[PDB]
Parts: sequence; C-alpha cells; structure tokens
Amino acid sequence: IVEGSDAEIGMSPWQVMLFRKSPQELLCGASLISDRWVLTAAHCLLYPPWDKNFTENDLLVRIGKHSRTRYERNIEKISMLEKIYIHPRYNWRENLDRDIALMKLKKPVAFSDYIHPVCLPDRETAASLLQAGYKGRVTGWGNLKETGQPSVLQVVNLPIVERPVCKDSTRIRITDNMFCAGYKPDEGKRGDACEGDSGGPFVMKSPFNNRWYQMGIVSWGEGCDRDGKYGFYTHVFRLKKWIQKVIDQF
Amino acid sequence: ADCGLRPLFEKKSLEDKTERELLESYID
Amino acid sequence: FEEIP
Ligand SMILES: CC(C)[C@@H]1[C@@H]2[C@H](C(=O)N1Cc1ccc(Cl)cc1)[C@H](c1ccc(C(=N)N)cc1)N1CCC[C@@H]21
Ligand SMILES: [Ca+2]
Ligand code: NA
Repeated sequence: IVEGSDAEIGMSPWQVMLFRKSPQELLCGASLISDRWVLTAAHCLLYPPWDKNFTENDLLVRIGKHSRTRYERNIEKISMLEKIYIHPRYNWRENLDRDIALMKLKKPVAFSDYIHPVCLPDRETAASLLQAGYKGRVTGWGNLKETGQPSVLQVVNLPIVERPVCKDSTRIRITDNMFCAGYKPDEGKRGDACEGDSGGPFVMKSPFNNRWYQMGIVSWGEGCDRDGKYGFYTHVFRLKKWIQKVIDQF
Repeated sequence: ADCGLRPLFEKKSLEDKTERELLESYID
Repeated sequence: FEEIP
C-alpha cells in the first residue's frame, strides 16, 4: 500500500495473507468470508502469461495477522487449502475480467478478536454504496512504493471514480465487472494498492447497519500511485451469483 | 450473522481512526 | 519471514 498508514490492531480482522510455502514469501492478499471460505483474485493463483499456476499444496492462508514477517504466536492462525475455485470465465488473456477465486480451508478457523469475517453485499448494498466519490478502504502488506516493505498491515481510504474517468485513464477494456478507485491529480490526496496487496479487500462501512461489506477485490493497475492512473477492483456484487453457486455446491 | 462487525470496534462501540472519513463521503 | 512451526 502506497501512501497509507499503519492499521490499528483488529481493524481488518477479515484480512488474509496468502503465503507461498517454498520459497517463503507474500503472494497476495485475500479475505475471510466465513469459517471455511476465503476470497481472493484469480490472478493470485492463475496467470499463464507469467507461468503462474498454484496448486492447493503450494500455499498457506495466514489469518489474524498484523506484523508482515513475524510468526504472531497465540494470535494468527495458519490454514491449509482443501480446494481452489477460479471463476470459469476469468479472462486472463485480455483484461482480467471476472478476476475472482475462492479457496475452501481444510478445517474451519475459530473467530477471535483478530479473526472475523467480512460481509458480502447484496443488490441493495451495491446500489447504495458503489457511487462515485464514496470512499472505501484497501488494506495489505504490499510494497510501500512502486519502485520498501511494511513492518505491519497498511490501510488507505480511496474514493470510487466515475466510470468515464476510469475508462479514459487506460487502454485496457473495462467491463461492468470492474470499478476503479483513487484520487485524481487535482485532488491532492494520494494512495493506492501495490505489489503484494492484490487479491485483498476493498471494503465500505454501511451507514445503514454499521457493518463492513467487501465491495471489491484488488485486481489490477498500471504502476502504483501514479498521477492520472487508478486502481481497478473486481466488482464483488456482480459476481455474487457465482460465489453463491460455488459455496452452495461445495 | 455477525459478519462485518469487528470485535475490537463495532462490537464494543469503538471507532477506528479513519472510519469517519468514509462516513463523511457517503453524502447521497 | 520468521519461520512458522
Ligand atoms: C498478474 C497480473 C494481473 C498483474 C498483477 C496485478 C496487475 O496489475 N497485473 C499486471 C496486469 C496484467 C494484465 C492486465 Cl490486462 C493488467 C495488468 C497486480 C496489481 C494490482 C493493483 C495495482 C494497483 N496499482 N492498484 C497494481 C498491480 N500486480 C501486483 C502483484 C500481481 C500483479
Ligand atoms: Ca480508454
Ligand atoms: Na493515481
């Protein structure tokens, strides 16, 4: 996260670290949506152009963390993957359309002060909150600059951007399954996700019921925190029928 | 049932340092 | 990264 700040303890208790076993490194962010299910970006697991194709045995999920590098004894929980489910129409060839994946844990994780699931939006949630200028929050252990790494989880709040502005900022074809967020050059504030943060959550706190909802997944961008560029996010509500289908079947 | 309500914040009626920034942006 | 048990 570029131009963010240290998270408070327990501020993002749904935050998940996807941790590569060998070599030991941060792969991506992710989120906890139940005791058994973790949400992330498909590109964290599958991206053939870079020969990325993780299997369940390649990675671990670390939940309840604050420190990036430390083994947080008596606090974090480490979980193994039973199965990965990538959206079948994830468009890795072109524009990362439908950049979403689910991972089922081998055993359910116990909730605690540090570990707790985020809500997923329904249609009404999405209509109410996904409006230009409304702010959400992105968290992660990714790089602090495009070109280093944080001691603890970082947070930044960023406004949703008008769709024409998003479309005009990039040559990539934008779909209804994406939105963009970030400050404009003229706005003076800064902030973005970066390498290590992708797959993590973009959340908003409903002013109606005071709950946090995961509206987006960090999907893609061009560099990090560049003037006139915006981060792109997978639109979680738009892909909820698939999420429900997978959870209902498996 | 309790999704999205943080033990160390909403559950105990404490607010984090920047959630007000989000609220203030929700103007419609 | 610190080793995990
Ligand atoms: C693996 C791939 C998706 C990568 C992927 C994300 C990204 O932007 N990609 C480059 C890319 C490829 C194809 C297309 Cl169409 C757009 C961008 C991702 C990424 C995500 C978000 C931002 C951002 N500045 N908000 C910047 C980068 N990047 C970091 C670690 C994985 C990697
Ligand atoms: Ca364009
Ligand atoms: Na920018």
